[PDB]
Amino acid sequence: TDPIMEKLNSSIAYDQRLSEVDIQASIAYAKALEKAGILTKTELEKILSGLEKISEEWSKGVFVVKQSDEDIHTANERRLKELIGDIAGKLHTGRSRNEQVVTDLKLFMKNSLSIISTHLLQLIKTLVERAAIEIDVILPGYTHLQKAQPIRWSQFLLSHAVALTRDSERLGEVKKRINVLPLGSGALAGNPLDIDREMLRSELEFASISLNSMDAISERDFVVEFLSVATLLLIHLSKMAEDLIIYSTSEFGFLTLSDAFSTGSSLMPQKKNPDSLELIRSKAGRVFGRLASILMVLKGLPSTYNKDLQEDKEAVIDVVDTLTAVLQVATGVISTLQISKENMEKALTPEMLATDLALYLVRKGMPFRQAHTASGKAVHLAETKGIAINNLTLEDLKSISPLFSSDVSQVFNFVNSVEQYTALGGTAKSSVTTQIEQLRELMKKQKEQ
Amino acid sequence: TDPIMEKLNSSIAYDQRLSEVDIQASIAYAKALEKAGILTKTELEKILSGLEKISEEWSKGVFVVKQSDEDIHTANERRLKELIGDIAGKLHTGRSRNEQVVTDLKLFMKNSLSIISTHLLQLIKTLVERAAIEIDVILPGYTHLQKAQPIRWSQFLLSHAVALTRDSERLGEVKKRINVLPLGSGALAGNPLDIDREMLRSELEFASISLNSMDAISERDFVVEFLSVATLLLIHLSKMAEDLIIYSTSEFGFLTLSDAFSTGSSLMPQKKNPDSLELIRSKAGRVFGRLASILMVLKGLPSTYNKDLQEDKEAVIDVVDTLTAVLQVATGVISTLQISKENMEKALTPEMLATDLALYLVRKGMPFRQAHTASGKAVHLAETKGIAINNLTLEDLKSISPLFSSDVSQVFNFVNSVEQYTALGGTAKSSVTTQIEQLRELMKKQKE
Amino acid sequence: TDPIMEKLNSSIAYDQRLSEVDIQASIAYAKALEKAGILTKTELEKILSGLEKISEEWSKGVFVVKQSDEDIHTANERRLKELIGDIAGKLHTGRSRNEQVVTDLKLFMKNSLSIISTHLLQLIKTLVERAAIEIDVILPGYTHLQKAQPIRWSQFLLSHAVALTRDSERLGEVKKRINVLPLGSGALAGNPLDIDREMLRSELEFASISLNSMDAISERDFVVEFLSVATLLLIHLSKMAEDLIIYSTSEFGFLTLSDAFSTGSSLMPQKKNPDSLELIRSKAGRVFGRLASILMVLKGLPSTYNKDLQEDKEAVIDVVDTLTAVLQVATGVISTLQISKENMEKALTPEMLATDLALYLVRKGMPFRQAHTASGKAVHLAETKGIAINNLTLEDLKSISPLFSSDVSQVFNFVNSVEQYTALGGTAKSSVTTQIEQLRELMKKQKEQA
Amino acid sequence: TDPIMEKLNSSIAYDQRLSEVDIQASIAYAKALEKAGILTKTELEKILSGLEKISEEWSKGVFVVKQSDEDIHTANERRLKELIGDIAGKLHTGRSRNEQVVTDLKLFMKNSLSIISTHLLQLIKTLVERAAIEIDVILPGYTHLQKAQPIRWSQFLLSHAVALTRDSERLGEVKKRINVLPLGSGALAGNPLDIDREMLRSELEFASISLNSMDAISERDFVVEFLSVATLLLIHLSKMAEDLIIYSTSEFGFLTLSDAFSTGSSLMPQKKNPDSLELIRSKAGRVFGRLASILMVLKGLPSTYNKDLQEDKEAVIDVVDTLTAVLQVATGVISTLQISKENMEKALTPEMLATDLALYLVRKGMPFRQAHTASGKAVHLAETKGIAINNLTLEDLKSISPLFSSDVSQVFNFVNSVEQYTALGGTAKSSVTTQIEQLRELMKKQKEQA
Repeated sequence: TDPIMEKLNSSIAYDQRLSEVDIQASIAYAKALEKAGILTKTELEKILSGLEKISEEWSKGVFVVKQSDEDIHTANERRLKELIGDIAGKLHTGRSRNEQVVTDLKLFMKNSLSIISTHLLQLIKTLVERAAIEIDVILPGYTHLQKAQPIRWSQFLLSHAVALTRDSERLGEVKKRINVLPLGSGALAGNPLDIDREMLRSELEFASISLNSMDAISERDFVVEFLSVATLLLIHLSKMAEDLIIYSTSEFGFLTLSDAFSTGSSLMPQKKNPDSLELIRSKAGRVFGRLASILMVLKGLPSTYNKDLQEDKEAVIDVVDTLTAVLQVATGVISTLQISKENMEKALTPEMLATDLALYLVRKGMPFRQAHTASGKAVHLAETKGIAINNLTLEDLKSISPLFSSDVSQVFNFVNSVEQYTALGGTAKSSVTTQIEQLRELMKKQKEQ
Repeated sequence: TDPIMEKLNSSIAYDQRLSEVDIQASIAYAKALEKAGILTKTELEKILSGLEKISEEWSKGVFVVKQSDEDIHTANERRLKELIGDIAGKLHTGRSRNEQVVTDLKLFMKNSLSIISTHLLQLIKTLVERAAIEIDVILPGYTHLQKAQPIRWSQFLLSHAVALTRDSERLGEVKKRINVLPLGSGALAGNPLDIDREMLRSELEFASISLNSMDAISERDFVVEFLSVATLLLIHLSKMAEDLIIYSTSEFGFLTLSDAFSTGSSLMPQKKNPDSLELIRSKAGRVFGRLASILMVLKGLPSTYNKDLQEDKEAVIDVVDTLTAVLQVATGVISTLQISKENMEKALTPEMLATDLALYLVRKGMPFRQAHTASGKAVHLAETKGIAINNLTLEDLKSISPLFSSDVSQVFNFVNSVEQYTALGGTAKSSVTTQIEQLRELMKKQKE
Repeated sequence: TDPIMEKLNSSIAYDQRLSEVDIQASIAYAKALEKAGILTKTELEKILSGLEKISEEWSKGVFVVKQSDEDIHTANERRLKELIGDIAGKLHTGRSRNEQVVTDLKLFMKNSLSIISTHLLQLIKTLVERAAIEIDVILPGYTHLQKAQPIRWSQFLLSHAVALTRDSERLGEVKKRINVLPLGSGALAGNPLDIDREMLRSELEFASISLNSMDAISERDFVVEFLSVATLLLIHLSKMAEDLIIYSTSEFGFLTLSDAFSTGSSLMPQKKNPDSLELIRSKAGRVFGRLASILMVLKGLPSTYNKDLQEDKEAVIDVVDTLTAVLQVATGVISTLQISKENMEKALTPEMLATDLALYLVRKGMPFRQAHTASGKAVHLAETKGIAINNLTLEDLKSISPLFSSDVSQVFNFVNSVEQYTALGGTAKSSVTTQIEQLRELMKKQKEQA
Repeated sequence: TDPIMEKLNSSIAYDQRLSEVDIQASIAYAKALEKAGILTKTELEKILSGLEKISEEWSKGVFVVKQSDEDIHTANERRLKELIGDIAGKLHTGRSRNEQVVTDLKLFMKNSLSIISTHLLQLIKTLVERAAIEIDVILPGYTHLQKAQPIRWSQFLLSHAVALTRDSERLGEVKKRINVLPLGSGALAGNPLDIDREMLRSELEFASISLNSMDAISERDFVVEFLSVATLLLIHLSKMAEDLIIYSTSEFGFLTLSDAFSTGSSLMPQKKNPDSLELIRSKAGRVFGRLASILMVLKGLPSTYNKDLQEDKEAVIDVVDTLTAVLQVATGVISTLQISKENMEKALTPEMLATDLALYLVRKGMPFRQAHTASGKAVHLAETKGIAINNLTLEDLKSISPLFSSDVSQVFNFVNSVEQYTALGGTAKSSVTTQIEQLRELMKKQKEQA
């Protein structure tokens, strides 16, 4: 075998991450082998101690990888032999590297998803709490990055929490299909020794066992969807990244990141660069990249097993480490950023109540198109008089429409503006509180696993 | 008001597919506007009566679009106004285009999804049913596209059916997040007229209402999911298309497609090209593209609404039609293709039973490594004698290991070979049957 | 054939766009069939008269399509027969639809790329000229979207002209490989009747001819790189859009779009939505998708021809009309946007000059590290006295380092600040003026590359 | 300061690959720094002495790292400070880490592209040379993965060589845009000390210098272009891998890969698994992933520098190494693979010559349709008499058309079949020879300018 080939085929570098799960998978298989009558009670005991010792070497970071080790599987097989003798060879009876690969990677994914869940929920929890505490703060709502209408700083935070919560539900859905045992599938036709797959299921703690050996070996649906969900979740973070970065400029001045999540120079001690947020926005590309790569690897592949499939491991490991890092950095930013209630308050302008003034007429029976026009004049009449809209005269307004009354003054209040949105999901205070309740009930259920 | 700029906004060319759903949403909103007092019982009467005729117009293909109509929403907005007068204007009270866009698309998707589902369950049923009938057939199981071990053709068909079964599951899931009402979100802060969203929910038949107005106007998670599940579905089909394409070459000769799904020529009557399978294989790329575009569109956009979001429509609509066509074509190919039991069988060689020769010794007590060596020495010994290992003499095998008894003959039998895989999920007959039962029960939980 | 399968093959809707180039290809081939002996001069004349007739029917827009037409190559094949009958059949002698497809597509791309370049050079021109006019405007330069060292507005404008100019170079390069004649490759083994390929080349005006029939028929490199370069170009525009969109926010107040390329309402008539720029940003995704699809279509496909290759047509045309419209709208926006020198100036602040203050000590000999510390103490003490750095005293300054002189008073001036960058590529006026000459030249050469 | 945050910056793990080039970028800025006046001739010698030492510690594996060094630059600076003292600091005068990263990346790409280019040409030479030697082998060419008509093995090999040739040309175009110096751009406004950029260019050996500092700092075109080109190249390989994998099946039995590039078991000695081709085909996705990723990263970014740009380094290094191995593995696969002339020949059938039998009539003046129809009858007749068309009798064929003459017996010969395609690009032997010479010529050109 050519050197440049075996190097390109090598995977020991990164798949060492599967060392622990590889062992657990062999332990279970050994146990079931004993039940099948392939191993004796004695041999099994020799294989477990051996395997467990190998487990310790890795955990202690003392395992010795050698030149020959093509992958983590061979590595672990070599060690067991060195440690217990040719007896270790009986372990591979009926087994196939083909099924180890998917078994280990799924085991690794289950464990990984457990951690990603934790951090993902902590991020959501962090956004919801902040929304609860700052429920009074109001600032501009944007469209086309232009000021549209007032909204509660909380409605903004909750819109992100809501999106991230759908991400938590999707992750949960992926987890169920990853939680299905492929071991006992052989090279492609099944285990040839009537292995007790049910027993294998509960040793590894999988929810159920794979239905078809050919599919179980050649499918990488779990990788694709984990990657797809990972990507959409990063898309949500990239969106939030964009928001905070813009809000964190000096032009906007709505908030300032904490020292731990920013960079700056002594020459401009007040300037803070949102490195953390930019780092996170970029990971969306990194993750999408991995998703696209695997979608391309699977397309057109004949059945059953093909070497092309080996590309999954690295992609899955990178994305796992990417999410873990990114979620935690996100939690921190949101937790420690400093808002300027004063600046957000100043961003609220009279111009932004032209919409509200139109609605005021609508409530008094005036038709949509006419009220709109009416407010249109008030806004124009204000330009002429060279004054802000809230300082026009009741006498001025009345020249526009008889329907304006002393009670029109309330329109020019921002709290009144937001409180207009009581309908479920709106930005009114009750609606913000309703959302914080809904999201907490949601997280209690999603975590009840 | 710039000529080319206008060209880019025009969507009316493709979004007329939302004509009926747009009308239904306006109908639901009007009703709620009456309940809020924005419209009088009378006004409502006249608004629906109009909306209804706009619907009937579209359904009957009679609706007539004008050069000024820049998109389906504007078209119905203009048609209603010229059918009932200035009164039409009150219909837009407190309502935002930002919310019509998502409401209509979610309705369109919900509907298309039922249709997709029916076509998908049909494909699955065709594979399962065929696996049931051709269960006795046996052919090579491949790895690296080299003959690995003997498998049942049914196991091959069910592996694909199982994969599509997961596709059906994901679809249902996407469906639940799509079946949520976004109406009453305003342009971003919500409905300013305390609209009854529960009423709108019931009228339109959604399962629940969107939780946050900002999130509801700006997210296209529902699109990305649909495109992702769709791409994976197509990936599965691109895999099946490849197997059948290779299996239908004259070299392999396992099957032949019907004339309905193949092309040929008069100079070579027996030659059949599987372009139905080729079209299908290529659509995996098409669908993948739409997925990549929307992702790219969403990345980095700030809250809340941004013109960029308008790209979703065309992508969703294409993928929906592509899926509907591809599935039906898939089903036909599967049920009318003709397999050659003879050729699939002549393809099984004794060289594939060397693995079985070793298991034989393993079942007789020998540990794996030595069994593999023994089987290997027998394989080698045969090359030496220039014959097939199934033609070795018992004396020849005992020459390699006393463990070999006269019964070893039972090894060189392809039925006995596949019948070793009884463990759940294997290719053994009992196990294939079990898969068929399990799949029938899933198809049933799927319909529900 | 199955009904749904027929819908899957129907490409007539979008491929009519190749009607003209298809007819040009037939004419070429036809004439080459005469020279080959397969046709008589008489026959050629009767076929050309028919083809020419069809051409007009498309150009006049009066061609009637039948529900029988699955694709453009069929519509013409039939229509020619309706016109001249049986003699039309000889035109397809030795020809393969597999070669009609790429030939027609390469012709359409050539014609198209010629249109696209026109618009691209025009966009680049716009930026460059406007750059010269507004060469005096100065505003903040950003990194991390936070203010760094001030720069000239023109420098900004030119950064986009330069990137766009590389896009133009890449298109020129794609144009070359596209401009290779595939006609005469047959189904996959080449033309069997020894047709004069070079003659077809001349007639069709291709630079050269394809080297391998199998490669010619099965490759789609020309589609891939075309979508590739377009995608990069859109990336550049998506970046420029992000810039202008943000610069157009009332929060920044640096510029405003004309009404022709914006949106707004009567309630807030003083506000403008950057619709144009947002559409364009979104189109980067659209184009990228088309790129992704063809890449997936082609991966792992076997030699030589497969129906899969049919997915190229639509993608190409879509990307062509997107580029064509996006560039035009992009030129309009840049052309009509109104800036605010008043605000771009204000955004310029004293804190942005601490760097210059430190450089100042470098010019006077002090090493970088020590000078960095020096400037540090300076902006720090300016804080203590609660005053802007520019107002410290020569003594306050002298207390930090004896090296401070009274000339440091020039340090607190923006124009001087930008004028520090005289090295090629920098924002200094002469460096900017130089770039404007270079761009004009590059555009000259590219313009004269067609 | 946050720990997780710091693991996301630690690029040392992979950017060490810029160690040597980073040092060269500095050795060049120092020398330029001296000319500017910032350094003394004695200082320069001192600084260069350090760098020139640091360069060795890496090129010998001794450069000890530190869990304080986030990136390769910080690592290289640290070791310079330790080697020469506070004088090192001056090396950073006016220099911005923003320009160091682009400078280092392009230099690393210029070097890598040159190595890659060598392997690419080796692959191409391996296919063109083998095509010459095995130019007589004839096998069926496929469309829709079905048999269409005889072709020369060499016509197949050359088609892949031709596609790879265009990759070679694209890579060459990309190298010219990467060979442009961005050093001297500062943080975004340019170098503030009038550094001599021409001196830098010459020292580092670039062809020209960047035109605009803002662009030079923020553009990642060179990463995108390289990724695009590398993806098309891999697609080409994914297609070659598919053909060879399929041709290596026992079903086709056309060729066999060597053990060095295959896998198998003692249980089935003859079975050989094309792992080499499979690994290669899969990389098409991996490399494409990198391209998708960077395109998303740049899309929508505002000017100028943004931390996001930091995702370029790893993608580039990964594709460089992926391209390097894949190309060598391919060359080894083609060169050491064994073909089966016998089986390639047994695959050629008479049914495949009906087409030729039709062209036989055409060349004698019969119109296509009539000739095609006529060939159809010969085929049906053969079914009738239950024999192959080469067995039909002259009297038999006459009964179909009086145009058939005894010389028609020469239609039924496979060498004769391929020989019909003499038109430039076709599968005839003279064409295959012209192609080989044309390719040998191209490689020459593309090799000289590399």
